[PDB]
Amino acid sequence: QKGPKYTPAAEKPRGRRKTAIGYVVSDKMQKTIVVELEDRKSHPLYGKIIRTTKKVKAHDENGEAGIGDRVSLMETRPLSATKRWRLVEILEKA
Amino acid sequence: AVKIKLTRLGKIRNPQYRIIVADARTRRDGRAIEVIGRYHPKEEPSLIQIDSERAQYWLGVGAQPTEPVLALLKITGDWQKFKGLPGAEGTLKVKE
Amino acid sequence: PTIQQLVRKGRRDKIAKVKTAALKGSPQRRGVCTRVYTTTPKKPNSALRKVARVKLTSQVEVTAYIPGEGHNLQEHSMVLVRGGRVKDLPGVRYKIIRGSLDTQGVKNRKQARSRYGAKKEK
Amino acid sequence: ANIKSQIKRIRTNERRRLRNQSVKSSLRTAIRGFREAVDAGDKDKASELLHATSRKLDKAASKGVIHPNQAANKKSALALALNKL
RNA sequence: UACUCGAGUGGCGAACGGGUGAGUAACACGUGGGUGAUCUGCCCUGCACUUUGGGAUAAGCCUGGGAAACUGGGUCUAAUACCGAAUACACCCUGCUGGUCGCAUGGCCUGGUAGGGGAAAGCUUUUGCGGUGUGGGAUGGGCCCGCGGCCUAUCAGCUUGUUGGUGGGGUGAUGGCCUACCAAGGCGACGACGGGUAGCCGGCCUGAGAGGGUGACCGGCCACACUGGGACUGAGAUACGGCCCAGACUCC
Ligand SMILES: [Mg+2]
Ligand SMILES: [Mg+2]
Ligand SMILES: [Mg+2]
Ligand SMILES: [Mg+2]
Ligand SMILES: [Mg+2]
Ligand SMILES: [Mg+2]
Ligand SMILES: [Mg+2]
Ligand SMILES: [Mg+2]
Ligand SMILES: [Mg+2]
Ligand SMILES: [Mg+2]
Ligand SMILES: [Mg+2]
Ligand SMILES: [Mg+2]
Ligand SMILES: [Mg+2]
Ligand SMILES: [Mg+2]
Ligand SMILES: [Mg+2]
Ligand SMILES: [Mg+2]
Ligand SMILES: [Mg+2]
Ligand SMILES: [Mg+2]
Ligand SMILES: [Mg+2]
Ligand SMILES: [Mg+2]
Ligand SMILES: [Mg+2]
Ligand SMILES: [Mg+2]
Ligand SMILES: [Mg+2]
Ligand SMILES: [Mg+2]
Ligand SMILES: [Mg+2]
Ligand SMILES: [Mg+2]
Ligand SMILES: [Mg+2]
Ligand SMILES: [Mg+2]
Ligand SMILES: [Mg+2]
Ligand SMILES: [Mg+2]
Ligand SMILES: [Mg+2]
Ligand SMILES: [Mg+2]
Ligand SMILES: [Mg+2]
Ligand SMILES: [Mg+2]
Ligand SMILES: [Mg+2]
Ligand SMILES: [Mg+2]
Ligand SMILES: [Mg+2]
Ligand SMILES: [Mg+2]
Ligand SMILES: [Mg+2]
Ligand SMILES: [Mg+2]
Ligand SMILES: [Mg+2]
Ligand SMILES: [Mg+2]
Ligand SMILES: [Mg+2]
Ligand SMILES: [Mg+2]
Ligand SMILES: [Mg+2]
Ligand SMILES: [Mg+2]
Ligand SMILES: [Mg+2]
Ligand SMILES: [Mg+2]
Repeated sequence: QKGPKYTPAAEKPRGRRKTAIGYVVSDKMQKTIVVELEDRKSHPLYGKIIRTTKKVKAHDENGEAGIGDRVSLMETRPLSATKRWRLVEILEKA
Repeated sequence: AVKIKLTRLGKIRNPQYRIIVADARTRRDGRAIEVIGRYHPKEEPSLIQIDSERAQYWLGVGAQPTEPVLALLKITGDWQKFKGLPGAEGTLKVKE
Repeated sequence: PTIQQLVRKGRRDKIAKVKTAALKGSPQRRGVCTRVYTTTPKKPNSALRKVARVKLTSQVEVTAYIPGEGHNLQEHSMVLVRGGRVKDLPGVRYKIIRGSLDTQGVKNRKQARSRYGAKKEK
Repeated sequence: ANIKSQIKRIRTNERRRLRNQSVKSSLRTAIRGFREAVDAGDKDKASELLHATSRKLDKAASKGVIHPNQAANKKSALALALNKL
């Protein structure tokens, strides 16, 4: 009862990696951009919907994004402190 | 090798042992991935019920039961079913 | 208050006016008497009550009220203190249980015996 | 240390530190020599040093001193540097 | 005599399980993904092989220091303790050529191609167990993710590896994890940074309810081990009864 070096391990495909969309605000970076997301939620106690925005920054190696533009997001690898979000494709520019 | 444990809860003078399939690395009461029943001797029948299908799937996937668990499985006939020697033997004394 | 003001400021609940500062949240503190003297209640009620100044394990100087009728307390007597307001005495906010440590319940008590710490008849 | 088991473990661990420090120092000297060859700027001697160092790196990794994927990592990084120069 | 055995290696086990909550406002915590970016002994299950030579040490005996713990010097002995070589060509790396998917480098068809490289150990003759690599899976794990989750502006500007790029070094794995140079920015009034408070949560008390309080036990996680640090061992260290150093405490 022999057998080659072929007792492998388990498999795992690739699933859902976070996707989102937002507006670019600061272009004074070099091949990096910060984006803000608009989301709506209701207070757990008040019952009044809430519209607050968080701060995020994406990746671009060429900087085709201008101030005040809408973009989509995909979570890439951690590349710098506080920055891991990477732009997928531009939706509009102004 | 995840082994078939008997999770314990409750108080002192009446211990409880739920049948849990889990890794022996964690605490004796630690993470329970899948529960298939419980075991308690305080009651005289100490009735025990086993889900044959889940027990068999765990055995075929790589979980080796502890000796008392295997003995109780033979009692319930699940060991007999898995071995295929005598077949499936039902002799459990359902509580009066 | 409009909804935006509510979100902006948050609603603040009352801050509790904590009473009985001495026990600092405890149901009991043990102390030693420093003095025994008397004081005169406010104008509506006039009398001659007995109050004791005690040192606490929590290092706080607060008077305590002496229950019952007779007492065996002389300066430097370890005592037990509980929580309770007193209106006749303005600077008094504590009692002194009887029948514990060196403070025994006043003799000749048979009604409400438990409150003052007295044994039965025989 | 108050149990025979633990004291014996400390003895064994000191022995195996002597051994592992020896092996790891050898590996580090190999990598240092490879680095020196590369910043000197040779090709054939660089390749031969790559051969020897890779052989001893693989021996050590199989022995278990260091770990396989990272061994491949620095070996391939060194190969990349060589091919670059 | 081996029934048996002190200690002696060698292993394996000791990272288990038990305890505590001082700090910690943090991806610290519950829930929801994950990885085409990691590993994982002991379990089962299909599937190649396990040739070969060598040396040393404990134990022991003698000697010596020393109350002591502890120590050395010398002789000697064996190995599932040790290392070389044999191969491997299915695995790890590199220079040349198609199809599928798109959520991108690129992944999968072990896609094809040229080079070179690599592992083991035996025990019992009986419900017989061992060693090495990896198409299948699981578990334990790491990373980071949206959201969230005290009070104080009588705390308003903070931050320099700090913030990003490139290149190297580093990690089981991308990344200021570390280094050098480039640009000056990043975080900030949809409350930064500051201060006091305090392990988080499933839950416990209350309330018709929303909500308020709160974290007893059990349990899911976290962090801690006389106070401060660091590192070895390995599949697995915050290493409680594992190691080293510094202070305190007690003692010889
Ligand atoms: Mg296989
Ligand atoms: Mg396998
Ligand atoms: Mg997983
Ligand atoms: Mg435990
Ligand atoms: Mg019975
Ligand atoms: Mg047994
Ligand atoms: Mg002792
Ligand atoms: Mg060295
Ligand atoms: Mg060196
Ligand atoms: Mg190793
Ligand atoms: Mg690398
Ligand atoms: Mg590279
Ligand atoms: Mg013996
Ligand atoms: Mg072990
Ligand atoms: Mg250990
Ligand atoms: Mg441990
Ligand atoms: Mg406990
Ligand atoms: Mg306690
Ligand atoms: Mg704590
Ligand atoms: Mg914080
Ligand atoms: Mg997860
Ligand atoms: Mg292991
Ligand atoms: Mg051989
Ligand atoms: Mg000898
Ligand atoms: Mg011989
Ligand atoms: Mg060989
Ligand atoms: Mg060969
Ligand atoms: Mg070849
Ligand atoms: Mg083929
Ligand atoms: Mg062997
Ligand atoms: Mg997530
Ligand atoms: Mg959340
Ligand atoms: Mg770089
Ligand atoms: Mg890279
Ligand atoms: Mg980095
Ligand atoms: Mg650099
Ligand atoms: Mg804490
Ligand atoms: Mg709840
Ligand atoms: Mg209500
Ligand atoms: Mg309510
Ligand atoms: Mg709570
Ligand atoms: Mg538990
Ligand atoms: Mg708990
Ligand atoms: Mg977890
Ligand atoms: Mg500590
Ligand atoms: Mg530790
Ligand atoms: Mg301990
Ligand atoms: Mg101890």
